Amino acid sequence: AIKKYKPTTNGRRNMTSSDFAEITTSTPEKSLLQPLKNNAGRNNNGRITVRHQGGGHKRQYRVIDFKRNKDNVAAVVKTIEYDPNRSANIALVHYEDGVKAYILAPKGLEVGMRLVSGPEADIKVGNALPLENIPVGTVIHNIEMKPGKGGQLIRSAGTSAQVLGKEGKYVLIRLNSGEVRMILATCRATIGSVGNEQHELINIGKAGRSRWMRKRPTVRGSVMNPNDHPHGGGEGKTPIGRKAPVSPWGQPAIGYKTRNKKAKSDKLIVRRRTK
Amino acid sequence: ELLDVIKRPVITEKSMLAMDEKKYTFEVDTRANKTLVKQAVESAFDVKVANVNILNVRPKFKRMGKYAGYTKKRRKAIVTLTEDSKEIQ
Amino acid sequence: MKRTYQPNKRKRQKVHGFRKRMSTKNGRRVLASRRRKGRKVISA
RNA sequence: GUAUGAGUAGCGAAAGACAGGUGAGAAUCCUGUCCACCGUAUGACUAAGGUUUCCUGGGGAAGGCUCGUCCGCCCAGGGUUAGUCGGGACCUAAGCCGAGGCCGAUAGGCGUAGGCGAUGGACAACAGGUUGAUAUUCCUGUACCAGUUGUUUUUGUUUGAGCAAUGGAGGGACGCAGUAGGCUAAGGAAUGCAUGCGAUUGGAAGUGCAUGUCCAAGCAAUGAGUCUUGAGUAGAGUUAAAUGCUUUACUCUUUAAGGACAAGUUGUGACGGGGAGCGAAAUAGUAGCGAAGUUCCUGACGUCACACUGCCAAGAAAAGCUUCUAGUGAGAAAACAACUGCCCGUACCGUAAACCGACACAGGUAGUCGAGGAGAGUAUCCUAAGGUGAGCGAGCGAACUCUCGUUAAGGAACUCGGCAAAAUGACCCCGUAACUUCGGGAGAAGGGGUGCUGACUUCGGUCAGCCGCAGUGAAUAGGCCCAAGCGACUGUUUAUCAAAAACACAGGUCUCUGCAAAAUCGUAAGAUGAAGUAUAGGGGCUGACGCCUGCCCGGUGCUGGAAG
Repeated sequence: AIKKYKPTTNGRRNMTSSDFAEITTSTPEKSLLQPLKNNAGRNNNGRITVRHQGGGHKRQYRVIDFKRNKDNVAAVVKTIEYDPNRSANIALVHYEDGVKAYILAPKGLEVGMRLVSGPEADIKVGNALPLENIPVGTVIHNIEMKPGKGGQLIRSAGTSAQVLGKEGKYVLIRLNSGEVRMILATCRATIGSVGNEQHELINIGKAGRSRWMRKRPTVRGSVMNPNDHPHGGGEGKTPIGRKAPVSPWGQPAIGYKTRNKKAKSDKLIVRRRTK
Repeated sequence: ELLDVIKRPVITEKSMLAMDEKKYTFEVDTRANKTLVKQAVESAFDVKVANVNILNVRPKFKRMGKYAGYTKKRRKAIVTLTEDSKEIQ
Repeated sequence: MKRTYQPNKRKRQKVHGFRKRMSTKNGRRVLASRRRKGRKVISA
């Protein structure tokens, strides 16, 4: 659930965090870990491209299947773990051959389920099915864009989808943010919404907890001198003197729809609603 | 080429005291192993192993005539023996 | 307080060395521009 | 080049005095005695950095803020020894170069394989002695690692003898916080050896003064303890294979047993070297001779050891090592003896007069050790081991300036302003308001006790007595209360005039963005975003929390539209 700390100091008045009452062990496996850096938003050239990065804790990858290309072999899932990378949890997997890997953990997976992955596999939680063998109205994740990449669509915590219906080609899918498009008939999926629901329900509280997560403070626009931001200058507190408030490069903030106007996907998208 | 191994013996206050325990202080040219000096001494004096020790020297200043110049590098060699002597020096 | 010219031996020859002035086409300009005067110390 | 200022300012924080030396010449050099300063450092060891400043013997023209027989200065000679220490012939992180390659007016930019790169991993020696300077380097004794030559007991290359992969796998392999338990070091106190008995009243012992009160690596034996369940049957997998490794089902088994690690102890080493003190044989406290090795008390974040519990911010790689097969394939593999083991650094200073500041400069410099009496303590006062007495003085004791100590009577009248000073301050005990987000305010305010001797006492203190003006008698150690604006808060800011009412901040709200995502650096290749995927990611504004966030779409921007 959600903790509420009793208010003792000033920097503990409003803190909240999860119980972590869903996680069984506290040790990963050796063979599924790979290192990382903190790029701090810096290139090959080593300049700050994306602002406000760098200066937190240490991490390692947990190499996670998005493909699920073994079929007709039952998989035993034992332990649920924690990611520093992802809002959602992971799970160990014991194939009967003796092959291990990590897999994203949806809601309702218990310790000791068995998940089947072929194109003939049934309809429960955690099964791997291509987007032809799925009936209308289910709730689906790891929707693949291209056939053979593994998942790229909806991955993070507490999100969902539906299949609104089929065509002969392609499949209609309601994603999150209300919108619908056309995804092929050779794309894998997993039946069921992803796990943790509660990552909107946490107060970071301190500043130093938001710097435990790898962030850095964002100075307002109107306080900069007039050569670091176009809102700047002015003696006293000033209103936005320029029409249509501006990012520090150009490109007004509130209003510019900025896709590529000649995008290839425009044939396949229906009801571009909430962006 | 082992007659350009050894140049000179050193005649100092410690070097005469090395003579009492069959130890001898020679100057060996640069880039020479311990093993060349063993082979050269056994070639030139019919004595044995009981291993060599090898130093180096950093140079100095001197001044003569408003001029400033170094001196050479060196390399000593303190060779010990087992059974023979050198009443040669 | 701390002042500037705090010397090392790795930095004064992995910045101002010779093997970093025969590795560009500007270190070569520097070496060839110093040899016109006839300077003794060419680099470090 | 030379004046004036002018023989003026200054001579860069600190305690010296005398006797005797040497010498043409002495406060400033040598020696002796007493006094004084630091003693979590002005004491010891090393990493950078410096580059001969180190030692021996001479010298006094210049340097030394004075003098100088002296010196970190000048001349001459002379000193740095390694199979085991730190680095190379071993491995990899950040990063850099990058055969081919992909882009680009030239120049060139980026990058796979392969590499280079310690601040990290892995790795075989300990104690003492010795010189004017070197010592895990020389010698003395006892070891260890990897090899080579003669001896040592076994033959198809099938392996039943071996070796054995650049492949199969295990292992190396890791955070923060908190107290608990065991050993050793170091520490303290006494009735164990040594010498001598006070010349100021008194003191043979005991109830006495000064001084010393031990030992290695390695090899044998053991072990306070700590961690971990083990076995079988039937199949999947490990690019071919495997007795190795992994894994699914079934049957048992469990404080049991098997296994793994372990600070430390006892012998040996060791008839050894160490030592209070004696002391020559020349001119040396030199050579040479050595007595004790006890018990109790306190006792470590040093070691077991990241061992254990807890928590979320979820805590490096590759090699060395170990097995199994692939394979190669006269017959090597224990004991004994004798030999071999390469290159670079090693002097010195190293909280400084030898480094960084133009200086022999009141500043800065990473790591380890860091004693005693009080004491929570590395605080504070005085001291041990040790090291210094500061590189201008002698007189006199006026003005004035600076740094200190005291004051009658009054106690903010001074002043822009109680600025500066004065006052409180240690431990124990009694007691403690409005207000509130129920945690606080709170060390709220305001009061009381402290020294020495005796008895009682389980524990804790009580009772009696004694002295002074004053009993945490020295040094260290919060002034308080009532109201009000501003900002919620701890934080951050103009190195060198501004530390705040400024910025950040948790929270709120709007907007963009379906993945070759928007955005950014670049001409592009490429890269960041991100090995992330709308509970995510970028952009603008407001800045905990409580109550709220009215009216206007005519104008300007944004978004949608299709007829003209």
